[PDB]
Amino acid sequence: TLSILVAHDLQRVIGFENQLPWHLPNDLKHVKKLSTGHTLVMGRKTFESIGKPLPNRRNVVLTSDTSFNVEGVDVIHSIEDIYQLPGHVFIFGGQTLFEEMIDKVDDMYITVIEGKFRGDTFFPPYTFEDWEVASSVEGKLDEKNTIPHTFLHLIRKAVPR
Ligand SMILES: NC(=O)c1ccc[n+]([C@@H]2O[C@H](COP(=O)([O-])OP(=O)(O)OC[C@H]3O[C@@H](n4cnc5c(N)ncnc54)[C@H](OP(=O)(O)O)[C@@H]3O)[C@@H](O)[C@H]2O)c1
Ligand SMILES: CCC[C@H]1c2ccccc2C=NN1C(=O)/C=C/c1cc(Cc2cnc(N)nc2N)cc(OC)c1OC
Repeated sequence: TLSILVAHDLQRVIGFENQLPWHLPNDLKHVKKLSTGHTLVMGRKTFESIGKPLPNRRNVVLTSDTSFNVEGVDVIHSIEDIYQLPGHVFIFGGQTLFEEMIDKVDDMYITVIEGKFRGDTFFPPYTFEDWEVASSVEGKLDEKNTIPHTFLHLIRKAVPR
């Protein structure tokens, strides 16, 4: 399976100055739960932002840098390399990867952050006309998680007739 994994706000902002614009621990727990034991594919900037590989799953970084070498990270140099990756693969970001992959993935795990943040990077537009809502679950609010948010699992609709 090839899936997108992303958090975007009401205007599809996903990032600002190479960081997530929001502080929302529950979404990172969501990410952890979904991707543990599987594979993350991310652009070089997204990797450098996180700073190191995330434990207990395969970290794959897409970059044109042939000198790129990071312990615990596997490197690829073209989109076509993604399709050779075994198992469940999650497109992890950032803007560039999402734009390149949104027309190619089976499904998307989207956390909608129900707010409006200042951003400099965005998820591509999409329409629910193309995507079935396999599930929609409101995130729980509390002390450490103060921004309303919704976990969507979207599956690409088949065009029939
Ligand atoms: N909210 C979310 O869910 C979420 C998801 C992840 C990241 N973010 C964010 O997204 C932002 C950054 O996105 P971004 O687009 O600027 O950077 P990015 O997608 O993370 O990575 C950019 C880079 O990946 C490369 N790359 C992409 N396609 C390639 C290809 N076909 N062949 C070879 N290399 C390729 C390049 O590396 P080289 O330049 O080294 O060649 C490139 O400059 C940040 O602000 C960050 O916080 C948010
Ligand atoms: C609960 C522990 C948190 C932790 C972790 C620890 C150990 C093992 C696995 C993981 C799983 N990922 N974890 C992270 O800190 C990742 C954070 C992160 C992520 C994303 C991507 C992302 C963000 N959000 C969404 N929905 N899609 C996404 N694709 C982007 C980031 O910066 C730009 C991140 O850094 C803040």
